[PDB]
Amino acid sequence: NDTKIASQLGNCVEYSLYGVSGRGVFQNCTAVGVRQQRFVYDAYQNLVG
Amino acid sequence: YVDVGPDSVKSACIEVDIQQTFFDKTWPRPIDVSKADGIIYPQGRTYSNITITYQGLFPYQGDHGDMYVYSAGHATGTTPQKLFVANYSQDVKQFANGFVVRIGAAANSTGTVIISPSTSATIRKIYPAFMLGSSVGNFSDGKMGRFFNHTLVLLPDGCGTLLRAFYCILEPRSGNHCPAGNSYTSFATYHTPATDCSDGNYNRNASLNSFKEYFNLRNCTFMYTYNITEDEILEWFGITQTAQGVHLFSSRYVDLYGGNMFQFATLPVYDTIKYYSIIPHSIRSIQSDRKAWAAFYVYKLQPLTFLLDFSVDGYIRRAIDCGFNDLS
Repeated sequence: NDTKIASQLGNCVEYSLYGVSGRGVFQNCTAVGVRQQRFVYDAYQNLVG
Repeated sequence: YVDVGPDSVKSACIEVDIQQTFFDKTWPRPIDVSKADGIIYPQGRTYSNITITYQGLFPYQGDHGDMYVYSAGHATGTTPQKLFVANYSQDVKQFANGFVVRIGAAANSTGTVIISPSTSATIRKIYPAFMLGSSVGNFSDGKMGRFFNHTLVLLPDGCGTLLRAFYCILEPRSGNHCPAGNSYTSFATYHTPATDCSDGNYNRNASLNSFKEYFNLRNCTFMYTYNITEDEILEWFGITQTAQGVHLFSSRYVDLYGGNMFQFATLPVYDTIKYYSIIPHSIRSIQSDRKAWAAFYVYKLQPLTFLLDFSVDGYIRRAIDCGFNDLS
């Protein structure tokens, strides 16, 4: 009985991922390692993907 | 309490002869930090091929480590004889905010038997056993390292494909060559390849039962088990402790070739560990069928900082210990 919000692709809708949160656009890009660490980050700790 | 299974029937044990002078060998192994040796991967995050600074527990870069070698017990003819082992049971260590180890480092090469080194047998990977706890003291015969209350046990069982962890207590036995007996020398455990590790039925309790022959497990509160498969390629392993409890790390689960450690498992026990030791073990195989075992190494963690050169696949490929020298 819901809208199935597990993903959008995409614009800029706030998100929560296992208690990590922020707002942003998601897009279906390619993979980078390490796989299954879930959260990819840059040197400034911005989530990358 | 945990169903460890029945108490072994005999209070008796196989005699343990200390042959420690046979085990003095010189094979130091300094950490090659530019290969990211001994690097524990950061928790819960990953990175691109960007280089970043980092702070965390690590082995000292110049440390060549502590080396230990497991060996076969005495045997003659076609049958087993009294055990021949190193005096490693007496090697009590203060816990030092965790440690890391190398397993199989000498694999796919040859060496010597060590205990009967003239045979010059080829060497192969063997999995180590350990014990951890909050206190130590004298054995009733004055031997070093008796433990108090409950201790962690990490024991491979049978072949290297089975691993078990425990968090219960141990009780001494009054049989010949056992801890409450006065014929006791030192604690050891053993495996017997003649019946243990059958090819169609590996003996899942083999090492555990030989452990039971020296100590009666009592009041056990935890047990865990894991599945492993054989691989002569080198593996890394280690243990750390935090206010969330003890954690287990290995390179095997994720990075078989690069060797970066990952947290494969965690443990419920947060009781502070103040002491650590390696459990001695021996092989009960026939003397003509005896095989040499690969060298095993241990290193201790410190609150060091490093450059980390992540790969685009996020494996750490190179690192710099800042304090090693002025160039670093």
